[PDB]
Amino acid sequence: SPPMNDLNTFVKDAFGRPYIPGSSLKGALRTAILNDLKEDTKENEV
RNA sequence: ACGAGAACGCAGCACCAGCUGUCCAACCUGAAGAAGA
Repeated sequence: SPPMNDLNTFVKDAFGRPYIPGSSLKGALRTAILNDLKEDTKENEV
């Protein structure tokens, strides 16, 4: 009951195929492996 | 009316022949197009 004012399209490559882009799964895995601390983020060799 | 007069230290001759400004080296490292209530 709020109309279709805006539509956020899924990310696609040049040919129009949908695909999960880079760094998406990387962040989804960082949000798990980074369970210890918020400090070691960039220099973290993990 | 001078130990003097006359007399080019001159002629020909390529500073030239051979020789890679070359060898080794990732423009690389980390990053959720995402979240109120």
